[PDB]
Amino acid sequence: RYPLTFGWCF
Amino acid sequence: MIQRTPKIQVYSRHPAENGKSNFLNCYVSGFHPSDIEVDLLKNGERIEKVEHSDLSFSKDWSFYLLYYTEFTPTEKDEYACRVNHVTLSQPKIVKWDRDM
Amino acid sequence: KQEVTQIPAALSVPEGENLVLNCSFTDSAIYNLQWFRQDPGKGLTSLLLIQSSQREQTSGRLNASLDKSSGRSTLYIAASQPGDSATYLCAVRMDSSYKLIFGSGTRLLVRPDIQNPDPAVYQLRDSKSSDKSVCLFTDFDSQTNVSQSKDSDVYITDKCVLDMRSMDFKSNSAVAWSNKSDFACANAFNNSII
Amino acid sequence: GSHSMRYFSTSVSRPGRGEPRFIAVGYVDDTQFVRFDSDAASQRMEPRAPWIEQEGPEYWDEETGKVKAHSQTDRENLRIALRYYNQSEAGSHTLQMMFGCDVGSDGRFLRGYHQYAYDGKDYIALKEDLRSWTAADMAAQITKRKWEAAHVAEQQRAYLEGTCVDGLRRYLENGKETLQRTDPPKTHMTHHPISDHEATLRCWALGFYPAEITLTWQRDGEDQTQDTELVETRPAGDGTFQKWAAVVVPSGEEQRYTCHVQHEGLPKPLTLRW
Amino acid sequence: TGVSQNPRHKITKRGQNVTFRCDPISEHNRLYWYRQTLGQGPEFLTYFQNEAQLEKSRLLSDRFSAERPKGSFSTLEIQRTEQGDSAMYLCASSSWDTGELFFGEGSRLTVLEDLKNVFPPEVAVFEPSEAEISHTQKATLVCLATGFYPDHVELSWWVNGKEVHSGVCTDPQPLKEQPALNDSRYALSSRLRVSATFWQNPRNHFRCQVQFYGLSENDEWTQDRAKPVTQIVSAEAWGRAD
Repeated sequence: RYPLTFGWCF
Repeated sequence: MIQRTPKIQVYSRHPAENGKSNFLNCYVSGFHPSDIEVDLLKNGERIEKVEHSDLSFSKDWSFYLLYYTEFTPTEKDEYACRVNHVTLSQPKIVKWDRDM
Repeated sequence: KQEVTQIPAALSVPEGENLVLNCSFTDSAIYNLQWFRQDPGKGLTSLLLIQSSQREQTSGRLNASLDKSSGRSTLYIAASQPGDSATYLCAVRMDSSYKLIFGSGTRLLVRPDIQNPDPAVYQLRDSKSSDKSVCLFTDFDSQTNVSQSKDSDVYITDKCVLDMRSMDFKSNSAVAWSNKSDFACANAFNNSII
Repeated sequence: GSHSMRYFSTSVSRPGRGEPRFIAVGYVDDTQFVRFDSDAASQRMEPRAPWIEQEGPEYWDEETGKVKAHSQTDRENLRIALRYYNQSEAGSHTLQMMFGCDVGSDGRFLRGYHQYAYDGKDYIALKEDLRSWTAADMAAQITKRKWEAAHVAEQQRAYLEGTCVDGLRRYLENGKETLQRTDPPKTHMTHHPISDHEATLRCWALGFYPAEITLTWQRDGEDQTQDTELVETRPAGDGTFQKWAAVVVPSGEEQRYTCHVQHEGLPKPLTLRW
Repeated sequence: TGVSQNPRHKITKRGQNVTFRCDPISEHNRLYWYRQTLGQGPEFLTYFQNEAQLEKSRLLSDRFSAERPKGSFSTLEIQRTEQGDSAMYLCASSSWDTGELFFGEGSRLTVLEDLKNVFPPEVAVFEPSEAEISHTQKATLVCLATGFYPDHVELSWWVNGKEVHSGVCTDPQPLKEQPALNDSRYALSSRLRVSATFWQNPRNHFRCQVQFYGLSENDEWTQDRAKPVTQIVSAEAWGRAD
């Protein structure tokens, strides 16, 4: 199950 | 910008047996960046039906790929990998060694 | 097959009551939850967001709790004011998707506490024509309900609350009118009781 | 024993020739189970192990949409990186990410991971406590502060301790026949000249799963690293692994040496002599 | 500041194409489209991360398409509108870290079979009763908007050139003037209550404003009556010591 990407912004 | 040179192993999936169909593997690893040229050779000629694993990497972020092809070994035919990379001034050619 | 249900569908309460707005979902693999407020004809105002990790969240008189195992979320509204009157929407994001999935909402009405009820009907004349007039039913307590019209030529609106803020004064009213010549405001509202 | 789930992603920018190429792969322990390639025709997350084939059409849509979102996230992260390091819009760069979780035999959460690399170098990494960050340079320090201020770690820890664990646990059951299989190494030995004085002994371990293996040489019951060569464990291609260990020995003194093979697929370790 | 949607109202004829626009919150990462019908919850249409349209509802009509060509602003197009398209179209955007959705005002679509019955309101303002003033010392004005067919109206009160909310109360919904009819016109009332002394001052000016949404200026019109375009209609009154 892939994670969501909220909060992954450099 | 760190760049890393490819390490090569050339081998068969199952132990080699003249006349028995097998797989020819070239395992290339520890390189960076991911763009790489890998050919498999039969008596010095490029083999056309060649497939590779999905791009992955190791603990130190260096890449690895497994290039492979179906082959039936004989004791006359030579097999080799030719590997070319941006970190190399000239390609590495690694011959398959049955008895290694 | 995620189903978001909102409990209850609608809610009428006396002002100052502590309110429980429930939301439940059949699939507990939730990333986060979000509560919204909607006012008729208008869009959605964001009220509270609760992340998967968090258990509760508060903003003034609003507290939202979340229980992932239960598949349950409650919105508490403390000291409900007539101004809270709105549709309250529960929405969830799945771990598996970016979209929000909405409930149907809880329709909430918080009835004003009328301190000095003074039910009266009044006739109001047109500012431009002495001929035209409307009926005003005003100053009844919040428990008094106005009934819809059953006569084709007489129109009666639902009740509505005004708040004269500088005077801290809230009152109920409904409006009635006709073009008919046997018009009479007195019995135009003899169809509404406590 | 304990188990892992990892995902490895690679974005490579190519200015003037379209958008970054994004590749992601998923693993359970040593077995690869999914892949996505933004240059491939399907535009779908795809199965790479038989046990994941059980998953329904919605799982494939869900995973497809999430990996394509990552695709987008790293496309933007590359552009940011360029500005942080003040690099030119001309060159190709690589953004790599790794994340996943380990569980113990009980199925309980052991550890989580969430880390980035830019052009082969560490960029930022979630610390073991899953609450704080390690930046490798000045550029990465900007990102660290951004993430600390926004309390981004919480959402990451939530994934690692929940969704990740539930997924791994599920895959382990669905694929127990293989993922919880043990495959013992099949061993043998080769012998090669080298010179007038010495030969090389090569100890082979073949067809074993999982990759984890220990090969050691001994002379007269005493182990030796001194003239020892140990290759990288390598994939056979059928889901199993291969590895060898070699020593250089005086010619005629080969029987003085023994090779030892440890692997959780072995009742008791194996010992080989020429 | 927040999410901006245009047009806020659209009345169209079945078979016509409409376009809606959304301007998300600045540098918000994701933009979402939803659809909402009366007394129902918002239903998902489609979403974008940057300019990538990454998930669209599997029930989405062939006639519906969205795009967000630069990231930033998004476009939703409906081809050959049907009465079933009639709904509130909601745009939202979320931040990179939270995933909290923030919605616009909405774009409200009504698709009519044709435009024969589109009609602006008649507006009147009704003055406070002497008996209310005497009995309560407060003065209620009623505003009445009548005979408008599509139900898109916004009523506001103006007191000495300023919009007022204090003391205002408007029917939550317009009522059908002929409830048994499928194409009934509508009515809408509103009240504005002030103190008696405020009404007794003849300086004080009370304007009821009804913003009606109807035809575009470039929709064709062949009836004799004036083209029932989008327009403001008003009525007004002045205080007085009686």
